[PDB]
Amino acid sequence: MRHRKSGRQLNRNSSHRQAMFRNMAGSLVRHEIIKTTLPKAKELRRVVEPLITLAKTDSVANRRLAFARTRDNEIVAKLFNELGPRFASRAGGYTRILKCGFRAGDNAPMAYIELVDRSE
Amino acid sequence: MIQEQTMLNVADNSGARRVMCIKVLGGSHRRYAGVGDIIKITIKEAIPRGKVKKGDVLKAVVVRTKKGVRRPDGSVIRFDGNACVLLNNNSEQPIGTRIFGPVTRELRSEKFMKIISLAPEVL
Amino acid sequence: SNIIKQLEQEQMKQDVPSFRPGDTVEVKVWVVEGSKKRLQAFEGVVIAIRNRGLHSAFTVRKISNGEGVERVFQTHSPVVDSISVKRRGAVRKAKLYYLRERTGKAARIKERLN
Amino acid sequence: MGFKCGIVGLPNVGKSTLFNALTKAGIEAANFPFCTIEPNTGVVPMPDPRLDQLAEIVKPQRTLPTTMEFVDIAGLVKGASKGEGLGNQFLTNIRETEAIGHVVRCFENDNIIAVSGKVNPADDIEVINTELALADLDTCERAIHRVQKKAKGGDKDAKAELAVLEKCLPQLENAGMLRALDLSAEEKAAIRYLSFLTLKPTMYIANVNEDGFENNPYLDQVREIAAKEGSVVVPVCAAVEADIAELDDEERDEFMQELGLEEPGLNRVIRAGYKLLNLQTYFTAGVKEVRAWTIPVGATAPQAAGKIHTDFEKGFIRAQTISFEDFITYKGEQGAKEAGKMRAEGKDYIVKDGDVMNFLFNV
RNA sequence: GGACCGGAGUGGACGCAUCACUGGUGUUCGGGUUGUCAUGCCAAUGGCACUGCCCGGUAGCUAAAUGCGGAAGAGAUAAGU
RNA sequence: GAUGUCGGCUCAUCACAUCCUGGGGCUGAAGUAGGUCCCAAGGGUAUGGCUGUUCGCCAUUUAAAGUGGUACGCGAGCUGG
RNA sequence: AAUUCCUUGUCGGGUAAGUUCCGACCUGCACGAAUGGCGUAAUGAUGGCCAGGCUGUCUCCACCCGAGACUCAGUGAAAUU
RNA sequence: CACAGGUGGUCAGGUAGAGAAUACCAAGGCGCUUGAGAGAACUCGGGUGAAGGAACUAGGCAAAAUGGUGCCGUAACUUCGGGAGAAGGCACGCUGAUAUGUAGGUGAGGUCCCUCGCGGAUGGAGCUGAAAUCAGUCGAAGAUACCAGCUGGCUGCAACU
Ligand SMILES: [Mg+2]
Ligand SMILES: [Mg+2]
Ligand SMILES: [Mg+2]
Ligand SMILES: [Mg+2]
Ligand SMILES: [Mg+2]
Ligand SMILES: [Mg+2]
Ligand SMILES: [Mg+2]
Ligand SMILES: [Mg+2]
Ligand SMILES: [Mg+2]
Ligand SMILES: [Mg+2]
Ligand SMILES: [Mg+2]
Ligand SMILES: [Mg+2]
Ligand SMILES: [Mg+2]
Ligand SMILES: [Mg+2]
Ligand SMILES: [Mg+2]
Ligand SMILES: [Mg+2]
Ligand SMILES: [Mg+2]
Ligand SMILES: [Mg+2]
Ligand SMILES: [Mg+2]
Ligand SMILES: [Mg+2]
Ligand SMILES: [Mg+2]
Ligand SMILES: [Mg+2]
Ligand SMILES: [Mg+2]
Ligand SMILES: [Mg+2]
Ligand SMILES: [Mg+2]
Repeated sequence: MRHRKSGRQLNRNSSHRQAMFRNMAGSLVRHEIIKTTLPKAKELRRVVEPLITLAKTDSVANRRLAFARTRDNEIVAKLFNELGPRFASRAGGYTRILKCGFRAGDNAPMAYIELVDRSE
Repeated sequence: MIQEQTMLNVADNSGARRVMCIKVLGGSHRRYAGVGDIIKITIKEAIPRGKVKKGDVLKAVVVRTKKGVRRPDGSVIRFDGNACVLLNNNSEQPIGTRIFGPVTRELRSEKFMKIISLAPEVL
Repeated sequence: SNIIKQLEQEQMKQDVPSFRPGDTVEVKVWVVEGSKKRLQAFEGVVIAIRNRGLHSAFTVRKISNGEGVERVFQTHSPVVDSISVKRRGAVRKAKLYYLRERTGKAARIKERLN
Repeated sequence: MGFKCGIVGLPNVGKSTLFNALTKAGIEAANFPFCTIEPNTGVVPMPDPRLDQLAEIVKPQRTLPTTMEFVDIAGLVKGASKGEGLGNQFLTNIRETEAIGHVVRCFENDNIIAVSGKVNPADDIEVINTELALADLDTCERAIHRVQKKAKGGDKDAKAELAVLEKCLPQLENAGMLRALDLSAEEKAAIRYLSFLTLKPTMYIANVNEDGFENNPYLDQVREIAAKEGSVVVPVCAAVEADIAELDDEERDEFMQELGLEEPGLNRVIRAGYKLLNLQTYFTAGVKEVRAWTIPVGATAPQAAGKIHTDFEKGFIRAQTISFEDFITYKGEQGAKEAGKMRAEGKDYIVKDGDVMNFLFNV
């Protein structure tokens, strides 16, 4: 049973999941749109969006938390100097999942996940 | 939650130091004895000059457990260590004359008035 | 939930003093001996607190007559008549289960003067 | 050297009158050497009717009963453990002896004023024991501090003492009375040298009215307490004891037969003190003198020989042991001897209650 | 010594449910800590070392936890009356 | 031209020649407790020490620790003493 | 007894209970002196037995983490008949 | 078989460490030629576990546990070596002081000699550097991870390796 449980295992042990979503969050931040698998994008919401929320307030401690979560200072810089201000008035929902079909090599269900304001 | 093979410290001055539960009395396939429950014991450790002797087989009433007792409000009273008071096989009455350490209210019944009266502290 | 919040709140005790783990507290509990209610004081160190509104509990550990005794009190139970902090202890830890292993001198804790 | 049970309590418990009824019935120093009776050291005769029986059977010229000393400890004040002079006098007074008798009032009197206003022995005992436990915890803290430095030097004896002391310390920090603990004989030995006031065997002298020897909720509370810590009780009346010690044999019997008492209550008090310290009595029976002597239960034959003369102890050869009842049945030392009811006991013997012997020594 | 019949309680074993309590778990939460590498360095953090080792612990799941059950009745009978 | 053995475990299922509980007749049945036989298969019907053991002896329970069939039930379920 | 059928020999120890174990006895079915007898410190992934500690070995299993099992896409068997 | 196996030699960085162990790293090299989901039973490989603690079982099988260094201490028995790491007990981190870095190791200048050299004395600058004691200090826990004896008693057999 998994009554009420949250978080997809995604067929990885925990530290692999954490590493992967750290990397994927960094990819999404720096490119603002990434193709990945739909389950992976749905879990990536739960990591990226809190990073953006955290970056809506620019303190040293918050940059330290962001750096702990992202381990990339370019990602932290873009989170606090661009993304935080770009989403200052948006109450959550900073990403958008766009299903984009099926990956050829394994028929995997694929989606684009982007920052909501990627147009501007 | 005393079962067979469970070693109990002794809470009276009968002369037993460590007893072992060899039967949980009062029921077929009965698994556990809590406080207020009679068990059959063998005395595994006794003081050299005591009213009981090593290897004696007799009864005891469990007075303290590490599970402890629940109370009607939902509270629990846990003890460190499991302890029992030795009892005569036939008369069911305590063998010592002193009770050492707290006992609980669950032990308060017609059968164990002596243990209640002798205890330093009834919880 | 809102319903259960209401039912639990209508019932939560209002006078519960502030206390932290490590505090020596004296809990007065009601004992119904036959017909008459007396108060029995249980004085010991708070080694654990559960904060759950109406289901809030706390564990008090003391050495009675040679044996460690822990009482998990249900904070809002009406059998707990009163709680009074006798000594504020200085522990930097929420659950003092390591005290179950401590004896005597190493079981006492720094008095908290903060 | 004897056996002592200091008489203690709160103010106004009836202890000075108890010691006064003791000394009025007791024997002055003119009848027993080695005993300089202090006004707080009152030696009294021990009642052994077996002594009267033997003195009837053998008819000695003189008669000497064993006599036991009481030390009346007076003066206690709240906060007696915080270093104050009268409390420290209380401490040094009680520490010297080994047996302790607490005095309880179990009577309601409009002309006698209580200690907290409501007459309740539970309050009395808890206040006195909180005092003694504060003093005792002071002592045990000092000892545990003095020891743990040594026990950190790897000493085994210091570690056993440390274990006993740390199992006794939370007892005293909670005002608990340390005789209620289940301390083993080895542990009792380990901490006998700290001379704790809270393990010394304590009796309960219950000054009660004449018409209340039974059905007394205060006496009932004392009974439940004396069970809860395994203590003994002697419910008595100070007024009745003063009447007992202040009359002749004829008038004492008259006052006993009017009140239904069969022996003075002081007999029962000193007998409680007798059995409190593991005491027992043997006798010397002869035409010249029959004397009672008292030894601890467990005592050796060599120490029994020593209790008269050191040379008796050191040069012992054999003791010829006959019981009091064996003296009784066969009408004298010769009569019980002719049945062979002497027994030859050596330096490994333990003397029991009632035995009469004639020691043999060579020094 | 000591009952039928009838009545009341309270258990054992078993079963069902549940998670309010008491707890287990809780590698998705917080903390402590050893070695080491790294983030320029300090500070702070992260990786790895079985979740590095541990201490606690939310939800969930759950038993040792705590609720409930076996029935009473009614037909038709057995042996029997 | 192969139907794997004892015992244990796991899971059973039926019979009734019934161990307990239920009903009854007789009694050398006062009561209590039995003996015996009849009815009755709904449910229930030990844990340990020794020993590979089933069995048995033993210890201590239990209302009771039933007796058989089921390839002396059950190794394409486990074990392998 | 690595030997003893009877046999779980008898007695004792140890256990509440010991067909094993240890000690003794000797009624050696069927020991016995280099196809050596008897001892023997040390030694042994050697046989047996007991105890402390330790524990999911068990009471009596619960939860969790991962690999599979399951679904989807690709590939693609086998014994047997 | 593009197979978890087998295959001799040479090289041997850092931090910690006794170490070629072990942990994490360097140079270097790889992520193992199906992926994607899900998060049933059951299986396999692990982690934790109330109370109990061998009751399991043929059998403690497995697991759990012990586990380092120093000091103290160490029984029967013995072939006098052993047994023995018997058993058992204590301490252990960090910081400061002793001592702006000690004991010790190394030893440059400079001074004197010289059978003028890759010399000998002297001298200690610099470098390196335990161990200990005292005091303080954090933590539940200081051999903190990895690593790393379970111990004792009786007995058969075989001396041993
Ligand atoms: Mg997969
Ligand atoms: Mg039939
Ligand atoms: Mg078969
Ligand atoms: Mg089979
Ligand atoms: Mg089959
Ligand atoms: Mg075999
Ligand atoms: Mg033999
Ligand atoms: Mg065994
Ligand atoms: Mg035998
Ligand atoms: Mg031969
Ligand atoms: Mg020959
Ligand atoms: Mg030959
Ligand atoms: Mg070999
Ligand atoms: Mg399949
Ligand atoms: Mg497929
Ligand atoms: Mg390949
Ligand atoms: Mg290969
Ligand atoms: Mg390596
Ligand atoms: Mg467990
Ligand atoms: Mg536990
Ligand atoms: Mg077994
Ligand atoms: Mg078994
Ligand atoms: Mg093993
Ligand atoms: Mg043999
Ligand atoms: Mg060999």
